Amino acid sequence: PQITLWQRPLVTIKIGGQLKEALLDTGADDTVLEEMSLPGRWKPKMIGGIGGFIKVRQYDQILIEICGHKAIGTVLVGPTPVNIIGRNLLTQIGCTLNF
Amino acid sequence: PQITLWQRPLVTIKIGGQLKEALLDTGADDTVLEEMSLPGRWKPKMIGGIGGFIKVRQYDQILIEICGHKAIGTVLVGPTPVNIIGRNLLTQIGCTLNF
Ligand SMILES: C[C@H]1CC[C@@H](O)[C@H]1NC(=O)[C@H](Cc1ccccc1)C[C@H](O)CN1CCN(C(=O)c2cnc(N3CCN(C)CC3)c(Cl)n2)C[C@H]1C(=O)NC(C)(C)C
Repeated sequence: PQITLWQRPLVTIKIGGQLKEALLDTGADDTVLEEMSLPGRWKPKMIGGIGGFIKVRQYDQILIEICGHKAIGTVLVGPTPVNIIGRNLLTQIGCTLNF
Repeated sequence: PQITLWQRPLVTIKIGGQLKEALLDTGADDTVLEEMSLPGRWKPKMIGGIGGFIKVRQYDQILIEICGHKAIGTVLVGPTPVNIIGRNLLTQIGCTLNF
């Protein structure tokens, strides 16, 4: 689909049997999601941006269905204000920026 | 042009006769530039990122050329990791997400 930027580009993603809404973020290297339990073991990690850094848990090789498109990748779980889909997963669904 | 997200979507912007590197950020509602001198007065604004809120200086009606596309809009100046081009300026140059 062709998403415009008049409003925030939120899409419905499905992960772990839960349907969540997330932002398609081209400025985000990683994919950060709000606190939830994911199977598998995790690795502690610090990610930052404007406002500073936050501690998250890095779960590898998780499956996320972004608007029907399946994607596999690293997912960081932590105290983020909004679920964000980064470049790692955006590339897998063939997302591009045009202008 | 079409931009894939395998790498960071950095473009060259021209602001105040100076060239700068900037990130095409669809997850950014606003355009936040690094510390520089801009013309006119400024108003205060609180913007929240991943690590929290910060204070920035709001300058209105600033000319900024993004990849040869001129845009006149609101630019915020404050403590940011990199120059960020947000939805406010992306909509002006006609930027969309496709997939
Ligand atoms: C624009 C602001 C105004 C108000 C909101 O609209 C707001 N938007 C945002 O802040 C959104 C989130 C949001 C959305 C809605 C509501 C609230 C928040 C995130 C933003 O789109 C992207 N953001 C760009 C700058 N940036 C970097 O350049 C960067 C890159 N690399 C670094 N590193 C670490 C490793 N090193 C090796 C090399 C340097 C460091 Cl420290 N920093 C951090 C990055 C970010 O946050 N990435 C994630 C993985 C943490 C998500």
